[PDB]
Order: sequence, then structure tokens, then C-alpha cells
Amino acid sequence: QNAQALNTLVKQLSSNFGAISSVLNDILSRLDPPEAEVQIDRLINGRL
Amino acid sequence: AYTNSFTRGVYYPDKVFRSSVLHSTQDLFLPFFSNVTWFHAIHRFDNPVLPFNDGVYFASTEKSNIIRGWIFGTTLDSKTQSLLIVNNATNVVIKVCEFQFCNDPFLGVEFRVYSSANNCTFEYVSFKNLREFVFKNIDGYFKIYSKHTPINLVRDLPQGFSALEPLVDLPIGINITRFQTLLALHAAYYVGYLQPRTFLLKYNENGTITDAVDCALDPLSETKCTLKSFTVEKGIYQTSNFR
Amino acid sequence: PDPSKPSKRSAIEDLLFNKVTLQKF
Amino acid sequence: VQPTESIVRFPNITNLCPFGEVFNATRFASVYAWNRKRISNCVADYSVLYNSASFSTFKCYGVSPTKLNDLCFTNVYADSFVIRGDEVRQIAPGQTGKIADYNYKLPDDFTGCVIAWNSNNLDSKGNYNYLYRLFRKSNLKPFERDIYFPLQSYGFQPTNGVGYQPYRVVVLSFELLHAPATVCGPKKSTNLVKNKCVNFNFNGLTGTGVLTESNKKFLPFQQFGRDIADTTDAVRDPQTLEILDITPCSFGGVSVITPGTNTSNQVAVL
Ligand SMILES: *[C@@H]1O[C@H](CO)[C@@H](O[C@@H]2O[C@H](CO)[C@@H](O[C@@H]3O[C@H](CO[C@H]4O[C@H](CO)[C@@H](O)[C@H](O)[C@@H]4O)[C@@H](O)[C@H](O[C@H]4O[C@H](CO)[C@@H](O)[C@H](O)[C@@H]4O)[C@@H]3O)[C@H](O)[C@H]2NC(C)=O)[C@H](O)[C@H]1NC(C)=O
Ligand SMILES: *[C@@H]1O[C@H](CO)[C@@H](O[C@@H]2O[C@H](CO)[C@@H](O[C@@H]3O[C@H](CO[C@H]4O[C@H](CO)[C@@H](O)[C@H](O)[C@@H]4O)[C@@H](O)[C@H](O[C@H]4O[C@H](CO)[C@@H](O)[C@H](O)[C@@H]4O)[C@@H]3O)[C@H](O)[C@H]2NC(C)=O)[C@H](O)[C@H]1NC(C)=O
Ligand SMILES: *[C@@H]1O[C@H](CO)[C@@H](O[C@@H]2O[C@H](CO)[C@@H](O)[C@H](O)[C@H]2NC(C)=O)[C@H](O)[C@H]1NC(C)=O
Ligand SMILES: *[C@@H]1O[C@H](CO)[C@@H](O[C@@H]2O[C@H](CO)[C@@H](O)[C@H](O)[C@H]2NC(C)=O)[C@H](O)[C@H]1NC(C)=O
Ligand SMILES: *[C@@H]1O[C@H](CO)[C@@H](O)[C@H](O)[C@H]1NC(C)=O
Ligand SMILES: *[C@@H]1O[C@H](CO)[C@@H](O)[C@H](O)[C@H]1NC(C)=O
Ligand SMILES: *[C@@H]1O[C@H](CO)[C@@H](O)[C@H](O)[C@H]1NC(C)=O
Ligand SMILES: *[C@@H]1O[C@H](CO)[C@@H](O)[C@H](O)[C@H]1NC(C)=O
Repeated sequence: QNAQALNTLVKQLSSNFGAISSVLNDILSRLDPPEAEVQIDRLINGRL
Repeated sequence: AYTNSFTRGVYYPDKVFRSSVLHSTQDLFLPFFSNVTWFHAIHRFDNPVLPFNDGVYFASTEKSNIIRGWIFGTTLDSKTQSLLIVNNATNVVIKVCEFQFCNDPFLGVEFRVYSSANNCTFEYVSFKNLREFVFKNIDGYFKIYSKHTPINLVRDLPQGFSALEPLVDLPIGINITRFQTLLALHAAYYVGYLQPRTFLLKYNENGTITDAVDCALDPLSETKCTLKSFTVEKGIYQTSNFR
Repeated sequence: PDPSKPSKRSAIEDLLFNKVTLQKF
Repeated sequence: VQPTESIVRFPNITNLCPFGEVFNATRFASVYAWNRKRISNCVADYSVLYNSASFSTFKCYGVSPTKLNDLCFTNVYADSFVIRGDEVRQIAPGQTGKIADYNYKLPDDFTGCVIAWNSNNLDSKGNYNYLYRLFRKSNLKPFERDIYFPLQSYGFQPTNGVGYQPYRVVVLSFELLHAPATVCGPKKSTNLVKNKCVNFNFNGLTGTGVLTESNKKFLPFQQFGRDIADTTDAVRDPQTLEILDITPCSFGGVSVITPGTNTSNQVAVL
């Protein structure tokens, strides 16, 4: 049970949550701050 | 004629190395245990223009190299583009353009393949004899996978597992809806069709694919795909929902 | 406890401890 | 552990991209039958388009224009045509209209750029050689080129309204496929540093970690390695085609051991 819980927690790190990508470096290297903030907010909510 | 496909037509779906893991993927695959079309192009000859659909699994067993290429295109005339590939004795002539093809196209061994060619845009140069191919046209890319295996069977398909590897990638954008094979005249082969399906792929420690599971073949396969394993213990398991 | 082994375990404890098996960044 | 250096590697490219074949061209196709060009295997500099004089529309979707000189792409598609001054707005995702629905549907999930230029001094005659399609039984799909009569000729004439003058517009579509990058842009590559926490740039993969010599047996077509949790584990060298092993920098928690303050003021750290 403990191993399964940890595995699920780790796998939830590759989800999109409605953003354009699941990588912070990608969106930081592609977009400008004003909209990067919105999509980073979406990712933050999912991870929380 | 019809025969059994067994477990043939598995190819590497990505350029990512993996080892000692069971990975689930979705792509266009040849469904397991399907009834594959068996053809005698010339026995008397019937070598027609077959639809391409979403892809073609091509496999044949030959020694005399009677098969030398294929014709890809929608109209197969000089009106619009068409792809022509020829397996030379020294290279490959990969070239696509309008080709007012002949009613009985074949390499003159002169060019009895086609009558006229013009307006060309691209050109590329680069018995236990079982040859296997996978041809796809996605996003305008023409992808070719292949694998050569010593199988002593001509009139059927063998049993076992072997994974096809990428051979050529072509950024063309050509519109293809039909295809036809080239023959050399001074010829038996098979044609399958790929479908959207999900598979469970087993990777050896060296990155070699060694086993697979068709997730929609039967209830036991659904159970195996759900539990992420190739062995199932005793008991009852809930697999899906109906409606 | 078995005095002849580096780990001061009995035989039954040794049997028990061999049946249970078995991301930083 | 903080990183110390940065590692940058780029592929074998010296060719320049043929942007001038379209941007400097003198012949432009009709809006109903567009001209598509494939650009690849070259260095691309977008600062000239960013700094181009007399540019009217320059809007990047999903990328920022200033950060476009540091990215790499599988391929870039350049498409050219001439449009009216008033019809420029229709070339955008989520837009409807005569051209947007009957000439060229720009997809909603499109990534790339759109650039428009006024071409009255070069195309105006009335130049009826440019035709815009007016009738369909259904709206066009994205990237489709379908070629009362459906086609109508443009009134590109001198002294016409600026919203009716011919406009040269180029649609740049950027693609990010699994294939290794072909269009990279100008950047200087360095050598390899081993056994240190460093910053990584093996285009298009970036990250941080520790590089050692990998003994993984990649296949010739194989570029990347991944772990059980779908995490990067190996990379190929863009210039020497060698496998490199990745290990994260060490980290952990810091705790302070202390007796009461009433007795001492010295502590130990774990
Ligand atoms: C996944 O990858 C692993 C490696 O990590 C593979 O395991 C090795 O596979 C190779 C096959 O390519 C094996 O090599 C062969 O081993 C035979 C038996 O080895 C024993 O006997 C020899 C006798 O000298 C001993 O030295 C050895 O230590 C073993 O005790 C050898 O008889 C073979 O030699 C013959 O072929 C070579 C080819 O180069 C000739 O040069 C020789 O002269 C001779 O004719 C050969 O060396 C290797 O043994 C495997 N490793 C282990 C530890 O067993 C997996 O096979 C691979 N799996 C997949 C699916 O890819
Ligand atoms: C085809 O593609 C080429 C490049 O591949 C383009 O060439 C560029 O054209 C632009 C104009 O659109 C140039 O920008 C201008 O450059 C002028 C340079 O003139 C000096 O240098 C030449 C030598 O070539 C001398 O003969 C000349 O006497 C000058 O000493 C500048 O003078 C311009 O500055 C003026 O205009 C700007 C407008 O923004 C004002 O802000 C300034 O204050 C000033 O008044 C201007 O900078 C650019 O330099 C060219 N590049 C190259 C490499 O040649 C073509 O334009 C393009 N053609 C088409 C039709 O698309
Ligand atoms: C098949 O291969 C032969 C070579 O064995 C080709 O003949 C050569 O083709 C090249 C074209 O790349 C020419 O440059 C040479 O001059 C040719 N040599 C001779 C002796 O003819 C032939 O064209 C190939 N044909 C096909 C259909 O693949
Ligand atoms: C791609 O180009 C780079 C140049 O930046 C090559 O690196 C040098 O290539 C020349 C030949 O063009 C060699 O003589 C040098 O010895 C190379 N230097 C180093 C440090 O490697 C690089 O080899 C090229 N890549 C390929 C695959 O050809
Ligand atoms: C395979 O199935 C097809 C129908 O899908 C059938 O026509 C054919 O006879 C079958 N062949 C065999 C060997 O069962
Ligand atoms: C490809 O050709 C067929 C005709 O065989 C046509 O129906 C189809 O619309 C064409 N597709 C494209 C993308 O041109
Ligand atoms: C070649 O294509 C051009 C237009 O691209 C056309 O005008 C010409 O008639 C074509 N000729 C042949 C022989 O196909
Ligand atoms: C130190 O001692 C005083 C009484 O002498 C007490 O009030 C205080 O809480 C003590 N502080 C600590 C850290 O133990």
C-alpha cells in the first residue's frame, strides 16, 4: 500500500491539468511572464 | 486466400530507450490473430490497386528478388503527385512526382512501369528470406519500418515474436490513398491493415521488445492490461464498465 | 540466538526475514 | 548542491535558412490556393523579422518573439499569399469569415507566428490575378487547400482604401515532433564537463544534474533513455554521438541539535 501510494504521487507529476505542457522549463523558455503566470497557476493547483 | 496473422507486426513506436519495464502505449497496430489477405500477384495475373486506409503491413518470402518496389498514390497518373520507390541492385531510388503510369506497371528487365513523368519535387538515393515492412503516412511523414528474419515459410506466416525497427523517415506531405507493388519481368505476398489500438510492450534489459499483449483481444487480455502484468493470480477482478 | 552467526538471530527469525520483499530529485 | 557551470551542445549545421525566398519574393499566390514551403536543416535568425522595417502585423502564438532565437524545431513551414487590407484579421485561430471559413482555416491549437506586410506598390494594377473563394457547402478544415462561381477576383488598384490594398502575409507554423531538431538558430556550443553539478542544454533537452560516462546500449536510431517513472536517464552527444549518464544533485534536510538555552549556546548540525 505504501509503495502504491508513493508511485501514484510520483506519476501525478506528468499530468497536464489544461496547460500547454507539463514542464516548467519548457513554458519558461517559450512564453512571456504575463501568460506563463496563468498556466503555471494551473499546474500549481494540480500539484497541490 | 486467407491465413492467420498470429503475433506479427510489432514495431518500436518511439526513439526512447527503455529496459526491464512493461510500458503501455497507443498507436496503429496490426490486431492479433487477424485473417491476413494472401495474394498471388502472378500465378495468370491479378495485381490490383489496393486501398491504403491508415497503413499497410507488408510481408513476403522470396529469393529471386521479383519484388523491387511499390507504387503509392491516389490517381496513379500524371494528374497529381505519386510516390515511386525502386530497390536497385546497388541503391534505392526514392522519388515522388506525377507519373502517368501504365496499365501493367513493372520494371523492364527499359521502363514499362510508367509512360511519362514530369513536374518532380523530391529525389533521394541511399531460402529462409522473410521480409517484413510497415508503411505509414502521418502528419505528411512517410515512415518505413523493417526487419529481416530467416523464416523458411512461403505459403503462410510463422509463429513467434520479432520487433520491427525504423528504417527511413521521409518529410514529404504526399497524399496517398492507394498502393501497388512493383514486379520485375524478363510472386506471392501478404497485405494487412493497421488499426488504432493499445498494447502492453515488454522490454528486455537491452531495450529489446520481447512480448506484447493486445488489450482488446479477450477478457484475459483486459485483465492483464489492467493489472500491468503478464501473469494473473487466482481471484476475481473488475476490469471495465458496460452500457 | 545462534552464537555462530554474525547476526544474533534465531533460525526462525532468519526464515522470517527472508520472506518479506522488498524519485529523490 | 548548487550548479557550477553550463554545458551547451548543438548539431552539425552551417547552412542558412532560405527565408528570403519568400520574404523577398516578388510573386505571391492567390489567397484561395496558398503556397507552402518547407524550411529545414539550416540556421534560422528571426531577429531580422523582429527588426524588419515596415512590418505591419507581427504576433507570435504560444511563443514569444524575443525568445524565438534560442529555440529548436523539427521543421518550420512558411506559407505565402496576398490578402486585402481588411481581411487580415481573418487569419487567426477562432476567427470566422469568408476567408477564414472558405479559403484557409487556421487551427485553434496552432503554434507559430503570423506576419503581414502591405504590398500595394508591388501588386496593385485592378490586379485580378488574385482570387478569393466565396462559396462552400461547408467550412474548410485546418490547413486545407480546396481549389454563383466560387472564385472572385480582387480589386487591387492604386488609390484604393488601405483596407482594400493588397497585403503580403506569411503564416509560419512551428512543429515540435519527436524527431531530432533540424532548425536550431545561432548559438555557441562548448565541451563536456563530467562529475559536476552543471546546467544542461542538449537541444532540445535541457536540465541540470551530474554527467558521467554512460554504458547503456542504445540502438543506432535511439536518442534518449528513460526510467521506470518516465524520467530522463541518458542523452546522446549532438556532436560526438556518445551516451551520457545523468544523476541528480544531492539534497536533504538540515536539523539542529541543541540542549536548552538555559545551559549552553552551542549546537550541532546534521
Ligand atoms: C542482453 O545483453 C546481455 C549482455 O549484457 C546478453 O548476454 C550475453 O549475450 C552474449 C551473446 O551476444 C553472450 O556471448 C556468448 O556467450 C557464449 C557462452 O558464454 C559462456 O562461455 C564462454 C566460453 O568462452 C565464456 O567465456 C563465457 O564467460 C560464458 O561462460 C559464448 O560461447 C559465445 O562465444 C562465441 O561467440 C563469440 C561472438 O563474439 C565469439 O567471439 C566466440 O569465439 C565464440 O564463438 C558468446 O561470447 C554472453 O555470454 C552473454 N552474457 C552472459 C553473462 O551470459 C544477452 O544475450 C542479451 N539478450 C538479448 C535478448 O539481447
Ligand atoms: C531583401 O533582403 C535583404 C536582406 O537579405 C534586405 O536588405 C535590407 O533592407 C533593409 C531595408 O528594408 C535595410 O535597412 C536599411 O538599411 C540601410 C542601409 O543603407 C546604408 O548602407 C548601404 C549599404 O548596403 C549604403 O549603400 C547606404 O548608402 C547606407 O550607407 C539604412 O540606411 C536604413 O536606415 C534608414 O531607414 C530606417 C528604417 O527603419 C530608419 O529608421 C533609419 O533612421 C534610416 O533612415 C535601414 O536600416 C537593411 O540594412 C538591408 N540589409 C542588408 C543586409 O542589406 C532587403 O530589404 C530585402 N528586399 C525586399 C524587397 O524585401
Ligand atoms: C540502378 O543502378 C544502376 C547502377 O548499377 C544505375 O545506373 C547508374 O545510375 C546513376 C544514377 O544515380 C548514374 O549516375 C550512373 O551513370 C548510372 N550508371 C550506369 C552504368 O548506367 C541505374 O540508374 C539504377 N536504376 C534504378 C531504376 O534504380
Ligand atoms: C559538425 O561540425 C562540428 C564543427 O563545429 C564538427 O567538429 C569538428 O569538425 C571538423 C570537421 O568538420 C573536425 O576536423 C574537427 O576535429 C571537429 N572538432 C571536434 C571538437 O569534434 C563536428 O565533428 C561535426 N559533426 C559531424 C557529425 O560531422
Ligand atoms: C478470415 O476471415 C475472413 C472474414 O474476415 C473470412 O472471409 C476468411 O475465410 C477467414 N479465413 C480463415 C482461414 O478462417
Ligand atoms: C487525397 O486524394 C483523395 C482522392 O483519392 C481525396 O479524396 C482526398 O481528399 C485527398 N486528400 C488530400 C489531403 O489531398
Ligand atoms: C508542370 O507543372 C506546371 C505548373 O506547376 C504546369 O503549368 C505544366 O503544364 C506542367 N507540365 C507537365 C508536363 O506536367
Ligand atoms: C530557564 O529557567 C527559567 C527559571 O529559572 C525558566 O522560567 C525558563 O523557562 C528556562 N528556560 C529554558 C529554555 O528551559
